[PDB]
Amino acid sequence: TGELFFRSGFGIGMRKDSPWKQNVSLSILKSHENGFMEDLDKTWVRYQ
Amino acid sequence: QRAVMAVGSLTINEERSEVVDFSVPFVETGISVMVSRS
Amino acid sequence: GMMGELLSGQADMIVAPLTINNERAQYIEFSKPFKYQGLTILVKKEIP
Ligand SMILES: Cc1sc2nc(COc3ccc(F)cc3)cc(=O)n2c1[C@@H]1C[C@H]1CO
Ligand SMILES: *[C@@H]1O[C@H](CO)[C@@H](O)[C@H](O)[C@H]1NC(C)=O
Repeated sequence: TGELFFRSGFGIGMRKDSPWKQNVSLSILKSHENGFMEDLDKTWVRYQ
Repeated sequence: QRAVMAVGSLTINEERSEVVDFSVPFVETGISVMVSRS
Repeated sequence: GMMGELLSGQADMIVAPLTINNERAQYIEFSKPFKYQGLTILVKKEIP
């Protein structure tokens, strides 16, 4: 019930000295724009 | 190197992220179509 | 919790449904969000 409040998305926790920033951001963008996220949603949302 | 900060409607894309950085998005959008009823 | 474990060296990469807050961002870097969601109120079903 009700409406969404304090709408904030999730994220991947990292560290300031970790050199895996771009290599993870590009993977996330690939998953988003290549339908991987859509497939995961379809396989994990709207069960009934 | 002709400016510092760019403000506008620039969707985050891989083909643009390798030459310029981006901050945390504040507005969510996407791709959609609009069809009339009658 | 998870942020303390990461800061203590027991972990390096955080992959979990963790929200984004200013205090968390001041110490732990967050990648691109997965989905945009908010907070809602849960109420048990009431019989008619
Ligand atoms: C305000 C808005 S509008 C907004 N939209 C989204 C939608 O999903 C994405 C996914 C990838 C991306 F590159 C950009 C957006 C997420 C999100 O967290 N937000 C936010 C909170 C503040 C930002 C934290 O990341
Ligand atoms: C991914 O591999 C390493 C580790 O992060 C990084 O130095 C490299 O630049 C990345 N690859 C590309 C193509 O950016």
